[PDB]
Amino acid sequence: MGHHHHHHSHMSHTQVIELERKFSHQKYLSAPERAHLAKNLKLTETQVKIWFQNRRYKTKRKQLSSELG
Repeated sequence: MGHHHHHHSHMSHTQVIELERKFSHQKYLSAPERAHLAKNLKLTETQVKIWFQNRRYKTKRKQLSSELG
């Protein structure tokens, strides 16, 4: 068993705006918020979780150095 289909989804520019509208209000999605945003954009919980992971990995975090993925 495992992930039947998995990669970095080539999502649409307007669809990424909706992801950033969700991100702007809350940086972390739980299973309800993630599935809700998924079905609204016809995405999967996986694809949405990969996106919110990457944006928090690409944003300026307080470490030894600025984490810009």
